Amino acid sequence: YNSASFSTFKCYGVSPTKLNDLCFTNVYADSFVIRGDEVRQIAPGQTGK
Amino acid sequence: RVQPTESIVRFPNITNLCPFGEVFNATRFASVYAWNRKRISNCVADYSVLYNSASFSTFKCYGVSPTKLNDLCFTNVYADSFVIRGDEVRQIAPGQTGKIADYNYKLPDDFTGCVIAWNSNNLDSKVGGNYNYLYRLFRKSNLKPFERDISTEIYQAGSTPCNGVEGFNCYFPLQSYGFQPTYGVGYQPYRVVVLSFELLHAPATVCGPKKSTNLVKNKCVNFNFNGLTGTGVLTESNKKFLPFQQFGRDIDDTTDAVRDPQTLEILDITPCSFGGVSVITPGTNTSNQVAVLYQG
Amino acid sequence: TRTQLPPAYTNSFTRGVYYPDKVFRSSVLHSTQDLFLPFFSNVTWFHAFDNPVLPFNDGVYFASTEKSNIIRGWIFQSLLIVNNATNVVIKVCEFQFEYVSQPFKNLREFVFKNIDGYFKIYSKHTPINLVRDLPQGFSALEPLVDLPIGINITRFQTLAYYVGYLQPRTFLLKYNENGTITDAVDCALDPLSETKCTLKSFTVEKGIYQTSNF
Amino acid sequence: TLVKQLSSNFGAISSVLNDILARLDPPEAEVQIDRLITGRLQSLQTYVTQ
Ligand SMILES: *[C@@H]1O[C@H](CO)[C@@H](O[C@@H]2O[C@H](CO)[C@@H](O)[C@H](O)[C@H]2NC(C)=O)[C@H](O)[C@H]1NC(C)=O
Ligand SMILES: *[C@@H]1O[C@H](CO)[C@@H](O)[C@H](O)[C@H]1NC(C)=O
Ligand SMILES: *[C@@H]1O[C@H](CO)[C@@H](O)[C@H](O)[C@H]1NC(C)=O
Ligand SMILES: *[C@@H]1O[C@H](CO)[C@@H](O)[C@H](O)[C@H]1NC(C)=O
Ligand SMILES: *[C@@H]1O[C@H](CO)[C@@H](O)[C@H](O)[C@H]1NC(C)=O
Ligand SMILES: *[C@@H]1O[C@H](CO)[C@@H](O)[C@H](O)[C@H]1NC(C)=O
Ligand SMILES: *[C@@H]1O[C@H](CO)[C@@H](O)[C@H](O)[C@H]1NC(C)=O
Repeated sequence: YNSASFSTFKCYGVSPTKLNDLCFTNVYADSFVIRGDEVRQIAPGQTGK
Repeated sequence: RVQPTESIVRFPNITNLCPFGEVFNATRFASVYAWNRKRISNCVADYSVLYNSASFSTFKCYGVSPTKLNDLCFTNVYADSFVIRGDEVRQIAPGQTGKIADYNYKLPDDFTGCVIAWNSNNLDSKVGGNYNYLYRLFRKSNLKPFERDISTEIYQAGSTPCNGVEGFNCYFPLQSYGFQPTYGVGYQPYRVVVLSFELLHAPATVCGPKKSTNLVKNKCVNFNFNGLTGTGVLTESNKKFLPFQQFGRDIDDTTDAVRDPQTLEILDITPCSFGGVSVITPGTNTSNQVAVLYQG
Repeated sequence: TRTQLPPAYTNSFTRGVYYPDKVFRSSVLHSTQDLFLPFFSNVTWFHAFDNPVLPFNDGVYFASTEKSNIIRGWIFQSLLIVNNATNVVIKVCEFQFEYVSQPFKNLREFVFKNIDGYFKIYSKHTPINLVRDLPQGFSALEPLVDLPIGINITRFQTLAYYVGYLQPRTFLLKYNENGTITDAVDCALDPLSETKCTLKSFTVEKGIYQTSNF
Repeated sequence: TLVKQLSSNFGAISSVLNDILARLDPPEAEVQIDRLITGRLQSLQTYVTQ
């Protein structure tokens, strides 16, 4: 959170300020690389190509 | 017990009417970000205007039933008006959590009054969006009841400086509602008015439409004065009060002396409910004549 | 001209009470708590050229001894309290809400408090020809008017007198047959004080009394 | 102590029965009245035992 070394840093549906505080069940992650014209396509309520 | 016979009213002395048209029926209303407060005194309110005429969208009275509203005199009436999204209406509730209830005007848990709301179709909406109306979104800490915030500093997130140092993790705490006629019913602007008051804390200033009656003495009857009610024999007094003193108490801190707003005199209150029955008999076998006794 | 001179000091001696409510009582020992002036507290005696901006705390105690009405009003948007030969002026603005009341050797006292957006004025006129240190005589400051402005006040500036500061304390006001304050005793001053407070009487006999917990 | 117990609110809106009657409704007046009944009854129990 304090790295400040990212072009995109946002938590959807949860508070990123308070994440190290509550316990979850499972954590999963998907990683890929896209163009600069496709950054906003990957977002809730966002569609496209 | 002695039974009371009649009832007397020495309740009102005012004649002016409470300014209400500008309070409700008008159109110019401040944003929920900065909510106006109005002082009302020395007049009479009418539930018939509110309860009967029109229907609006909300008549939720908390603490006191609406049907009895204009029957008890109040002190220091305060009125609050603002416009929010219809989706945000539920957040205005005693003790209910909500974003507006967290970073904007928050209703106290013990609030005693009523809230009236109604939808606005296009009165406070623009085809491109009503951006004049704003709602607080970001705040370092929560608010206390009946408080306002005026600072427009850019919200600070993380260690990145904000509040003037625009940059990463810096956002404007105020967002435009953007009300539009094409918006959904839940997203349409709603005109809500919050009214609050106090009871039995001060001399009467805003009393109900009910008029007074004559003044009887030497017979325990129902009496009402500015809201206080009781039963007992009323008579003249010898104790002299200060020019400002109104009520009268005893060792038990119970009302026993009142000032009539009309006659402006010291009135005594005495208990009228009393008695207990004791029956002495010579015995069922012996005879039947009885002799009742009253204890006190 | 604005001269300088070091401040003086003096002590309060059982002075300053006011009716907590508008209600009448007679020959009782009703107990109450509010923002009062604690007994035997330092009073910053200001002797007059001097007029600093005094920090307006929660509750003050303004009292002038006797003059030729050189004092006219006070300073508190901004509240404009001032008196002329004509109607006393009550205004609220940044002068460089409005109201007037009526055209206008001793000792005068005034207390200012601000609760529930209300500005209360308790005062009392006492003809006294005593000396620099004010005498010891119990009296109350009756209410005069309550003009609500409900604003944020932090500073007040005057326009030989004393000022003090109030604190939340619990008192015990003795009432006479005519319902006038005659005696007051605290229970946050000395062990005898809290003993008198918990026994709810003005006389205590030999023995042991339980007061509170540590 | 009994007499002074009357002024106690006992976790209700107010203490005066007449005042509660005026500003409330019979359909839901049961809450405050019930709480007051319980409190004052318990006070009587203690006093009678003493
Ligand atoms: C309470 O008020 C009464 C009545 O004024 C006082 O009793 C005295 O009454 C006579 C009436 O003939 C007056 O001439 C006296 O001046 C009154 N005494 C005083 C001291 O004023 C009674 O004294 C008052 N109580 C107190 C504590 O002052
Ligand atoms: C108000 O009181 C005055 C004096 O007691 C009386 O003359 C007047 O008729 C009263 N008016 C109302 C509306 O009660
Ligand atoms: C103006 O307000 C009054 C009461 O506040 C109401 O009775 C009246 O209907 C309003 N006028 C309108 C809605 O045109
Ligand atoms: C009444 O009393 C008399 C004498 O005391 C006795 O003879 C008689 O049986 C009694 N009758 C009843 C109904 O108790
Ligand atoms: C009043 O202030 C002086 C110096 O500021 C101090 O010596 C004195 O102890 C104070 N009074 C009391 C009762 O403590
Ligand atoms: C006293 O001062 C007030 C302040 O506005 C003013 O209105 C009034 O005319 C003055 N009167 C005299 C006699 O100077
Ligand atoms: C009152 O004003 C002071 C100084 O501007 C400020 O620090 C304080 O937060 C204000 N309080 C309120 C309640 O407005």
